[PDB]
Amino acid sequence: GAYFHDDGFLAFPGHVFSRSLPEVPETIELEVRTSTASGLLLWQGVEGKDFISLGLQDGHLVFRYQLGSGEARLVSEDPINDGEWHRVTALREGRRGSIQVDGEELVSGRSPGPNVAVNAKGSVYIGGAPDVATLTGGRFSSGITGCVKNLVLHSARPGAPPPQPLDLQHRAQAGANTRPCPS
Ligand SMILES: [Ca+2]
Repeated sequence: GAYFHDDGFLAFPGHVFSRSLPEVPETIELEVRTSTASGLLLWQGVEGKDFISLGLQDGHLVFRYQLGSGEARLVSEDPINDGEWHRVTALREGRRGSIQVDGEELVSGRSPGPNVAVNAKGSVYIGGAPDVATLTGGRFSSGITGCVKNLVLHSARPGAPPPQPLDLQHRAQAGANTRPCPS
Protein backbone atom coordinates (compact mmCIF):
# COMPACT_ATOMS: atom_id res chain seq x y z
CA GLY A 1 0.00 0.00 0.00
CA ALA A 2 0.95 3.68 -0.33
CA TYR A 3 0.93 6.33 2.36
CA PHE A 4 0.24 10.03 1.68
CA HIS A 5 0.67 13.26 3.61
CA ASP A 6 0.99 17.05 2.97
CA ASP A 7 -0.59 16.64 -0.46
CA GLY A 8 1.62 13.67 -1.20
CA PHE A 9 0.63 11.66 -4.24
CA LEU A 10 1.50 9.06 -6.84
CA ALA A 11 0.94 9.68 -10.54
CA PHE A 12 0.17 7.12 -13.24
CA PRO A 13 -0.03 7.23 -17.04
CA GLY A 14 -3.42 8.21 -18.55
CA HIS A 15 -3.31 4.98 -20.56
CA VAL A 16 -4.17 2.97 -17.39
CA PHE A 17 -7.60 4.34 -18.25
CA SER A 18 -7.52 3.57 -22.00
CA ARG A 19 -10.86 5.09 -23.10
CA SER A 20 -12.81 4.41 -26.27
CA LEU A 21 -15.87 5.35 -28.38
CA PRO A 22 -18.58 4.22 -27.95
CA GLU A 23 -18.04 4.81 -24.23
CA VAL A 24 -16.94 1.65 -22.39
CA PRO A 25 -17.48 0.45 -18.77
CA GLU A 26 -15.04 2.20 -16.45
CA THR A 27 -13.95 0.62 -13.15
CA ILE A 28 -12.17 2.33 -10.30
CA GLU A 29 -11.52 0.30 -7.13
CA LEU A 30 -9.47 0.92 -4.10
CA GLU A 31 -9.05 0.50 -0.40
CA VAL A 32 -8.64 3.66 1.69
CA ARG A 33 -7.69 4.54 5.30
CA THR A 34 -7.77 8.14 6.55
CA SER A 35 -8.77 10.71 9.06
CA THR A 36 -9.23 13.32 6.31
CA ALA A 37 -12.56 15.14 6.13
CA SER A 38 -11.75 17.09 2.95
CA GLY A 39 -9.12 16.16 0.39
CA LEU A 40 -8.32 14.61 -2.95
CA LEU A 41 -8.34 10.85 -3.45
CA LEU A 42 -8.19 10.72 -7.29
CA TRP A 43 -8.18 13.09 -10.22
CA GLN A 44 -7.74 12.78 -14.00
CA GLY A 45 -8.39 15.96 -15.96
CA VAL A 46 -7.36 16.92 -19.49
CA GLU A 47 -3.76 18.19 -19.88
CA GLY A 48 -11.41 21.70 -21.98
CA LYS A 49 -13.27 20.94 -18.73
CA ASP A 50 -13.66 17.10 -18.72
CA PHE A 51 -12.45 15.24 -15.62
CA ILE A 52 -13.04 12.36 -13.26
CA SER A 53 -12.38 12.48 -9.51
CA LEU A 54 -12.90 10.70 -6.18
CA GLY A 55 -12.60 12.71 -3.02
CA LEU A 56 -13.39 13.21 0.64
CA GLN A 57 -16.02 15.72 1.60
CA ASP A 58 -17.15 15.92 5.24
CA GLY A 59 -15.68 12.46 5.63
CA HIS A 60 -18.05 11.32 2.84
CA LEU A 61 -16.67 9.68 -0.27
CA VAL A 62 -17.62 11.56 -3.42
CA PHE A 63 -17.52 10.54 -7.08
CA ARG A 64 -17.40 13.49 -9.51
CA TYR A 65 -16.77 13.82 -13.20
CA GLN A 66 -17.74 16.03 -16.11
CA LEU A 67 -18.36 14.81 -19.65
CA GLY A 68 -19.07 18.14 -21.39
CA SER A 69 -22.53 19.23 -20.34
CA GLY A 70 -22.47 19.20 -16.52
CA GLU A 71 -21.06 17.39 -13.55
CA ALA A 72 -22.29 14.22 -11.81
CA ARG A 73 -22.01 14.17 -8.05
CA LEU A 74 -22.33 10.92 -6.09
CA VAL A 75 -21.82 11.01 -2.32
CA SER A 76 -21.64 8.00 0.01
CA GLU A 77 -24.21 7.76 2.85
CA ASP A 78 -21.79 8.04 5.73
CA PRO A 79 -18.24 9.19 6.25
CA ILE A 80 -15.44 6.64 5.74
CA ASN A 81 -13.15 9.09 7.53
CA ASP A 82 -12.59 6.84 10.58
CA GLY A 83 -9.00 5.68 9.97
CA GLU A 84 -10.25 2.10 9.47
CA TRP A 85 -9.80 0.48 5.99
CA HIS A 86 -12.76 0.91 3.53
CA ARG A 87 -13.39 -0.59 0.06
CA VAL A 88 -14.59 1.93 -2.50
CA THR A 89 -15.81 0.94 -5.91
CA ALA A 90 -16.64 3.66 -8.34
CA LEU A 91 -18.07 2.66 -11.74
CA ARG A 92 -19.01 4.59 -14.86
CA GLU A 93 -20.19 3.92 -18.38
CA GLY A 94 -21.00 6.96 -20.45
CA ARG A 95 -22.89 9.32 -18.14
CA ARG A 96 -24.21 6.57 -15.88
CA GLY A 97 -22.19 6.24 -12.69
CA SER A 98 -22.26 4.74 -9.23
CA ILE A 99 -20.36 4.26 -6.01
CA GLN A 100 -20.49 1.55 -3.42
CA VAL A 101 -18.74 1.55 -0.04
CA ASP A 102 -18.07 -1.92 1.29
CA GLY A 103 -21.50 -3.54 1.48
CA GLU A 104 -23.52 -0.39 1.71
CA GLU A 105 -26.38 0.16 -0.76
CA LEU A 106 -24.87 1.65 -3.93
CA VAL A 107 -25.61 5.27 -4.90
CA SER A 108 -26.32 5.72 -8.67
CA GLY A 109 -26.92 8.67 -10.95
CA ARG A 110 -25.82 10.37 -14.10
CA SER A 111 -24.39 13.61 -15.49
CA PRO A 112 -27.03 15.82 -17.13
CA GLY A 113 -27.21 16.73 -20.86
CA PRO A 114 -26.14 14.86 -24.06
CA ASN A 115 -22.34 14.63 -23.64
CA VAL A 116 -21.29 11.01 -23.06
CA ALA A 117 -17.47 10.71 -22.99
CA VAL A 118 -14.61 11.64 -20.69
CA ASN A 119 -12.05 13.21 -23.02
CA ALA A 120 -9.26 13.28 -20.41
CA LYS A 121 -5.84 11.85 -21.31
CA GLY A 122 -3.93 13.52 -18.46
CA SER A 123 -2.08 11.53 -15.81
CA VAL A 124 -4.18 9.83 -13.14
CA TYR A 125 -3.48 11.44 -9.71
CA ILE A 126 -3.91 9.49 -6.48
CA GLY A 127 -3.60 10.77 -2.89
CA GLY A 128 -2.83 14.40 -3.67
CA ALA A 129 -1.15 16.43 -6.43
CA PRO A 130 1.72 18.86 -6.87
CA ASP A 131 -0.69 21.78 -6.62
CA VAL A 132 -4.24 20.53 -5.90
CA ALA A 133 -6.19 23.81 -6.04
CA THR A 134 -4.97 24.42 -9.63
CA LEU A 135 -5.26 20.86 -10.83
CA THR A 136 -8.78 20.34 -9.40
CA GLY A 137 -9.88 23.84 -10.61
CA GLY A 138 -10.71 24.93 -7.03
CA ARG A 139 -12.65 21.77 -6.09
CA PHE A 140 -10.02 20.50 -3.62
CA SER A 141 -7.40 22.38 -1.64
CA SER A 142 -5.51 19.34 -0.38
CA GLY A 143 -4.85 15.60 -0.81
CA ILE A 144 -5.64 13.06 1.93
CA THR A 145 -3.50 11.74 4.80
CA GLY A 146 -3.48 7.94 4.89
CA CYS A 147 -3.33 4.84 2.77
CA VAL A 148 -4.52 3.48 -0.52
CA LYS A 149 -4.06 -0.12 -1.77
CA ASN A 150 -5.31 -2.55 -4.38
CA LEU A 151 -5.82 0.30 -6.78
CA VAL A 152 -7.73 -0.86 -9.85
CA LEU A 153 -7.95 1.31 -12.94
CA HIS A 154 -9.78 -0.69 -15.62
CA SER A 155 -11.33 0.44 -18.93
CA ALA A 156 -12.76 -2.93 -20.22
CA ARG A 157 -12.32 -2.59 -24.03
CA PRO A 158 -13.16 -5.92 -25.85
CA GLY A 159 -9.52 -7.21 -25.83
CA ALA A 160 -7.30 -5.14 -23.53
CA PRO A 161 -6.60 -5.69 -20.47
CA PRO A 162 -7.72 -7.87 -17.37
CA PRO A 163 -8.94 -5.90 -14.24
CA GLN A 164 -6.42 -6.33 -11.39
CA PRO A 165 -4.77 -4.22 -8.60
CA LEU A 166 -1.93 -2.04 -9.90
CA ASP A 167 1.62 -2.22 -8.47
CA LEU A 168 2.04 1.16 -6.90
CA GLN A 169 5.87 1.28 -6.72
CA HIS A 170 6.97 0.40 -10.28
CA ARG A 171 3.71 1.03 -12.14
CA ALA A 172 3.76 4.77 -11.16
CA GLN A 173 5.28 7.89 -12.80
CA ALA A 174 5.34 10.87 -10.45
CA GLY A 175 5.41 10.89 -6.65
CA ALA A 176 5.93 13.13 -3.68
CA ASN A 177 5.57 12.94 0.10
CA THR A 178 4.72 9.28 -0.23
CA ARG A 179 6.02 5.99 1.19
CA PRO A 180 4.99 2.32 1.29
CA CYS A 181 2.08 1.85 3.61
CA PRO A 182 1.50 -1.36 5.58
CA SER A 183 -1.93 -2.91 6.34
CA1 LIG B 1 -16.62 15.21 -23.42
